[PDB]
Amino acid sequence: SVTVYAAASLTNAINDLEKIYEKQNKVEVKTSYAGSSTLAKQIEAGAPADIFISADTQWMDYLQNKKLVAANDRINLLGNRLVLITPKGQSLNIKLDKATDPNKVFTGKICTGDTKSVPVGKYAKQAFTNLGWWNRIEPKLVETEDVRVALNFVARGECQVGIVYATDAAISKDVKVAGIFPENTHSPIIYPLGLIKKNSNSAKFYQFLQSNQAKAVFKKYGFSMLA
Ligand code: MOO
Repeated sequence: SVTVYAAASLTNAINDLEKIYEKQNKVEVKTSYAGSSTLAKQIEAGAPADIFISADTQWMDYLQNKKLVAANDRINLLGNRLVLITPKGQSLNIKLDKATDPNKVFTGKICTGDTKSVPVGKYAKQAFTNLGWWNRIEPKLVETEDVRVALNFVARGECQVGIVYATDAAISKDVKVAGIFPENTHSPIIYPLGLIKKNSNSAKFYQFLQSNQAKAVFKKYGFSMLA
């Protein structure tokens, strides 16, 4: 058996790859999805994850500083982009530029991950700060513990705007993209892949996630493959 803990934005891609791997090997693949913060803290407390995939560098560094992953047992696997979303049927087009006034374009709540801890929220806070929007954005926030909880709040029309990854917008027919954050507003969205337990089965799955077969699945869902 191999246990994989993965950022919630990876739910669909990793589910697809788990089914492929189980058809190709006599191995059971157990998956757990949540915010990268929650998952890293659980591993620190002893959760038996063999493999961890974070939605940012920071939560993998968090484990490395605790000696739970070695520098040579992690690789930058995927990239993403940050987007604004709206419920389908309440479409908007908003330019993520300092010239835009967030008090004019955001007239309800803004749903995203917790800006202190969840990767999507940390990237969002970087962008708001870069744009000079933070003190006008913060009073509007509804914060969740992973990006998919935020996606669902917007999909159900419970929040007028959300901030999710491009791949999250693509997976939900119930939300539309209202704007794409320029890359220079935040740190690059990078997913490090980490081998936490070093054994035969875990090493094989860690290599499989880097394989040509896995590339096709990640690209299908809209992730970029990192060089
Ligand atoms: O760790 Mo996430 O994929 O930003 O919820």
